[PDB]
Amino acid sequence: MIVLFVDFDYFYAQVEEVLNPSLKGKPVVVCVFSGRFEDSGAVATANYEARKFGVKAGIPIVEAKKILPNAVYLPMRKEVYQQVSSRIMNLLREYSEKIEIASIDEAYLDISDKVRDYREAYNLGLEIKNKILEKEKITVTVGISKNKVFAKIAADMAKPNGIKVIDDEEVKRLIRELDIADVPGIGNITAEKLKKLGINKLVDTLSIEFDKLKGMIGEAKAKYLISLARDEYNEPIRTRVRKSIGRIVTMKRNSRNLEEIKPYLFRAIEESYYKLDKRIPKAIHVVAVTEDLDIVSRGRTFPHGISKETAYSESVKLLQKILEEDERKIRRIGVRFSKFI
DNA sequence: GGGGGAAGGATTCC
DNA sequence: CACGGAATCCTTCCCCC
Ligand SMILES: Nc1nc2c(ncn2[C@H]2C[C@H](O)[C@@H](COP(=O)(O)OP(=O)(O)OP(=O)(O)O)O2)c(=O)[nH]1
Ligand SMILES: [Ca+2]
Ligand SMILES: [Ca+2]
Ligand SMILES: [Ca+2]
Repeated sequence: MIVLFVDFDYFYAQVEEVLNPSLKGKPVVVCVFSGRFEDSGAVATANYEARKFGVKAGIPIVEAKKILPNAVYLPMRKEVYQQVSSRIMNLLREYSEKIEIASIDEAYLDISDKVRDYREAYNLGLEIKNKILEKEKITVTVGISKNKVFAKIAADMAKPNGIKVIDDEEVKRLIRELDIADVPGIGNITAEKLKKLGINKLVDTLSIEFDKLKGMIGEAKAKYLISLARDEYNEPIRTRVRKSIGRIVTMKRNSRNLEEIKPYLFRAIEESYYKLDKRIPKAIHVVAVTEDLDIVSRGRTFPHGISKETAYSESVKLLQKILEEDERKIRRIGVRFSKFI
């Protein structure tokens, strides 16, 4: 089995660049302005010119300007990036039917029944990078190996604008020398939990007693890490289907006042319903980011679809249920619709 | 003992 | 200061064969 993984470079910023080539070369930071104050917000992402100086995704815009006061700060435009992604995903289908669209900017292609080895795969990769650059003008990174996880790491290592082949031999080197925290799915919190067990490489998970591992990071993670370490991990390329759609917005100021929170919640419901596109959800969740940046939610599943009118009415009750069970002030509020009909 | 679902929380960035 | 979207997993609670 041969898996090919494509991941677009600094995608959002790169898109802003394609839509305005004069940006090429300058540091570009795509931002999400909350509207709390002049420059309040966070960095969506930034091109490498800016990333080399510490401006990455997540930090406050304000902190970005303290580092690169003269970089180009553009507001984030999801819709556009969304349509640019789609177009690219379509070129990929022109290489395989078995394709899993993992996110807005990466996909796994099953090319096992279309190539005979890795040198011929390395070739199909260069082919794809070129077809994407020529058509949409976007540079991507390609990762190639036996399963999805290893293909992603290959990419992770070749970024940016690269292509790497992690073959069966190297898979052996990696399971030994690979830093466990560099494995897709191991975040800082799962990364630290594994330290307390003295696990620094995939191989270490083999020598610890399952029930202990299983009781430190949960059954799923554990079996996942083990199969990888044992070289017997091999999940298939699945055609993913959206199971959720929603929107969360930030308010001008924290509050626990129902009437001054509703407007944000209703707008979230409107943009939400517009994106459903013919789809009818049976479950709705009201999500709230409290003041100490802690997330809370309250949902309801219906035996039928939810009309926009029932959405408005029901979300208000769930918000009320939130302000009643939680004493904290609310910073961000939104809605999420699921269990589509 | 345990299927199956729903709900609220936790974690990754896949 | 610290935005935003969505998948997957964990745990407790329920209902009940
Ligand atoms: N709003 C927001 N968007 C994010 C965040 N992180 C990632 N994104 C979006 C914008 C990125 O362009 C897009 C693709 O994410 P990637 O992890 O692949 O990062 P990117 O492609 O930007 O750089 P990369 O070449 O992969 O190192 O995901 C975030 O924290 N907030
Ligand atoms: Ca990317
Ligand atoms: Ca990506
Ligand atoms: Ca990591």
